[PDB]
Amino acid sequence: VRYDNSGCLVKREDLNKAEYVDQYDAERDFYHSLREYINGKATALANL
Amino acid sequence: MDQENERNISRLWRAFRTVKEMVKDRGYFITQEEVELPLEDFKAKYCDSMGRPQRKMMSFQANPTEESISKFPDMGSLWVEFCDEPSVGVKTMKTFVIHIQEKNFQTGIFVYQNNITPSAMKLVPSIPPATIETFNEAALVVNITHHELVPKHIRLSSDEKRELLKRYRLKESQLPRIQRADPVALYLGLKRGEVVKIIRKSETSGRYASYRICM
Amino acid sequence: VKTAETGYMSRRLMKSLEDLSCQYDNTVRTSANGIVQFTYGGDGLDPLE
Amino acid sequence: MLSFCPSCNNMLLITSGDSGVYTLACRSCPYEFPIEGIEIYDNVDQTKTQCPNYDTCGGESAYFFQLQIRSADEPMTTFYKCVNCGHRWKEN
Amino acid sequence: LPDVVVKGLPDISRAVINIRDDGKRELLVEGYGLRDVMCTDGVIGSRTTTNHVLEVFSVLGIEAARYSIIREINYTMSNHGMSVDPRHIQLLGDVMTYKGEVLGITRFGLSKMRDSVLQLASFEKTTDHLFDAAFYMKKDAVEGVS
Ligand SMILES: [Zn+2]
Repeated sequence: VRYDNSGCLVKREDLNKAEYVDQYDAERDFYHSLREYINGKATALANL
Repeated sequence: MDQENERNISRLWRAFRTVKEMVKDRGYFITQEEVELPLEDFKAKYCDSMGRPQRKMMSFQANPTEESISKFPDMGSLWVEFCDEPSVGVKTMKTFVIHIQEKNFQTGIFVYQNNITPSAMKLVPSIPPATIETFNEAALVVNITHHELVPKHIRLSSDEKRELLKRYRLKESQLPRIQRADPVALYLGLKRGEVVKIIRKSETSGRYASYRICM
Repeated sequence: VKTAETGYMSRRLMKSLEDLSCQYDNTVRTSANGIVQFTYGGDGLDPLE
Repeated sequence: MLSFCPSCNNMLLITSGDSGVYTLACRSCPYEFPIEGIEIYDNVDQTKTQCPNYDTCGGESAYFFQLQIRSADEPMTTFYKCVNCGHRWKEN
Repeated sequence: LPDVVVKGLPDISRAVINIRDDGKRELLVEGYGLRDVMCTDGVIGSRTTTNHVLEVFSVLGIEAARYSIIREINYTMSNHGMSVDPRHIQLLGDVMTYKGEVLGITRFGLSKMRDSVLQLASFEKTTDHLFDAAFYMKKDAVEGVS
């Protein structure tokens, strides 16, 4: 999920901004890059 | 000499830029136009028609705004004055203290000229409800935090502190520390036992954060 | 000559970093239980595997 | 200054003479040295502007050059050159 | 008389103007000056670099110095051969810096953190640490591996 500062959730925006920067960021980017990799192969089928 | 003097007025002008943008990130209230001016407006304001600049008239005053007085409940406007002569000692520091006396506030800050001697060290850090700060004109030209390697240092309140200790369930101190009189430390004016969150970027996973307290 | 010099470097480098470990809090800590780093390499993944 | 005094031939050192005079004499030997002492050891581009250089010159034509110097906010410094004399000139 | 400085600083042994990157240009300077040559007008001091990290601690300090010491270690060891990997380097620079001052690995600098007298009398020392700990009446604990 998301944890803003101390004992508070963030809302709808700072997800992109990310000035709070809790750890686990390595876990998010792994899922991201893995997803977009399949997208790159999927969009390759499109042009094909 | 026209040449070397214009070098110094450009120095002091950029030095005025440094102390300006510095007072902003402390939470105090200014605007983007305050820290940003060309040489034109600077020559009009603080420089005479004779072509020789001034000293004491550069002194100004600024306050905090909104969240600054919310996050940190104890704080207020301060009063900044400049120096006169390269030789330190009591002199105008007497009335400077007197200025702090009746006008209260928190911390009078003054930019030096050339040299520092133990005379002016008579009593620097006692105004028991508060304190003051010392800055050299030489050392201040461009800001260090904005330079290259130095990342963003985020100061937090006592609230976030005790919660951070409720995360990993830790006793106080014992964290990676940060010395004071450190050029970065004194820059933000940190007191004893103040945690500052640091967001650093090196390439492994890229961006990640760590905490460092202040001894 | 290089053979005799090989031992000194790694030795003195060891005795400093000699005692270190990784707890169940994922934080790498020392013998005094002081925390030098919150997460290893900013990731927590071992280069061995 | 590395001098010497004939006969004894050792060295000559400056000694302060009484009341206004500066002299020199050989050590341990009588002598006096009068004289003055001395030692010594060892283009396409063109613009229109008024030429400050004046002999007969009063030249109309000139050269210029452009580069950004000092701070980013600091304005441009220009370098002027004259056709006739070939004098380099610099002002911001 | 034909000695004393007319201009410039009292630091630099010499300088050089070299071709930077592909077609660009820039200079490299040998000296302890740093900030003064950075404060020196005519050059943008925003992005710069300097060796002997200890002095970088005297200006930028702490973090920036730790980022610099892991930068040089990685560089010089990435040329001659093999790989040391990025992970093992960052931990080496952190355990040195984390106290807030750069020191370590040497007998004069190895006494910083560790309060254990036996392991310090182990690595390098003999007489002093035993008598010193007895004088001040130190206690500490048996904790570490050695
Ligand atoms: Zn003679």
